[PDB]
Amino acid sequence: TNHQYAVIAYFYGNASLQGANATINIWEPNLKNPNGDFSLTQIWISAGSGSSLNTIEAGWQVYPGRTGDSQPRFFIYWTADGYTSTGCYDLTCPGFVQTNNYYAIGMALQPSVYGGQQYELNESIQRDPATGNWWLYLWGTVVGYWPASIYNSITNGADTVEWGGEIYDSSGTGGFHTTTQMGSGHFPTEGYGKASYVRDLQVVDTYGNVISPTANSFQGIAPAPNCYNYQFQQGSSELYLFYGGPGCQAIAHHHH
Ligand SMILES: *[C@@H]1O[C@H](CO)[C@@H](O[C@@H]2O[C@H](CO)[C@@H](O[C@@H]3O[C@H](CO)[C@@H](O)[C@H](O)[C@@H]3O)[C@H](O)[C@H]2NC(C)=O)[C@H](O)[C@H]1NC(C)=O
Ligand SMILES: *[C@@H]1O[C@H](CO[C@@H]2O[C@@H](C)[C@@H](O)[C@@H](O)[C@@H]2O)[C@@H](O)[C@H](O)[C@H]1NC(C)=O
Ligand SMILES: [Cl-]
Ligand SMILES: [Cl-]
Repeated sequence: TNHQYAVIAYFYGNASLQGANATINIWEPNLKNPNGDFSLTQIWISAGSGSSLNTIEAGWQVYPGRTGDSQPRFFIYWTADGYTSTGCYDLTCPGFVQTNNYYAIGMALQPSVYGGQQYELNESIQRDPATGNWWLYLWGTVVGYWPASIYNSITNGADTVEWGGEIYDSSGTGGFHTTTQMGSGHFPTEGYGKASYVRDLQVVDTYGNVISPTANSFQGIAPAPNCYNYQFQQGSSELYLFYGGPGCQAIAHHHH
């Protein structure tokens, strides 16, 4: 694959989670190859596996080939068969039902300032137990829902939630030698105001309580750690996932 990640994953014993939150620091990462590159930060809420993988996805993405510019834009995605034949971005296919247009799916977002003003995308996803519909709220305002009727394995709840950053490297370096940025383009050790974060790492358990997992409850993923990485910063108030990085320069020079 030509995707790279700095992602954490929360796995539950069964598909009974009832929702999750994500409050995602907004940035405008730079793409080295805008013809096909993209960079994003999102939540993935899933059940099943293989061709029965169902996902619920919301975040921000810089993807010029899809959106027509390099601004961070709010996006959604879903699939009901592990990305084989079903699912699509935003409202480009029948799927998500938007009930409130106060916020536009695809809207450009305000990017944070290095060492300055920070902006957050707060999204809350909540399963309605009477229907199986999954409702989306942004900054506390309803947008709409993913209907249970498009799904097969996530209608009763989810078994996995993932948060963090992703880049797609269209130049074929495997995401290992591209200066396409993830998050703010800065490594997590730079911390608040300089490296991007996800907070409100919360799930809704089977008993309906809101639970903020501790850091040891997460499986981390960073397959190109010299290029993009994550670091937990567990404060007293809440757990922070700091994530991203500048990418790696094409500095290799090997010869026999
Ligand atoms: C983090 O996730 C939790 C869990 O989904 C969010 O709390 C939930 O927020 C929704 C809508 O903001 C609450 O819905 C309201 O509930 C009352 C009944 O008490 C109902 O009459 C209202 O019409 C409305 O639908 C819901 O109660 C609440 N759930 C729980 C378990 O607390 C929370 O908003 C998320 N926070 C962030 C920052 O994303
Ligand atoms: C799903 O499983 C629940 C209990 O599962 C275990 O306990 C919770 C607290 C987590 O630690 C989880 O990872 C474990 O597998 C049951 O109480 C619940 O009824 C189950 N739901 C269904 C629909 O069967
Ligand atoms: Cl899978
Ligand atoms: Cl680091």
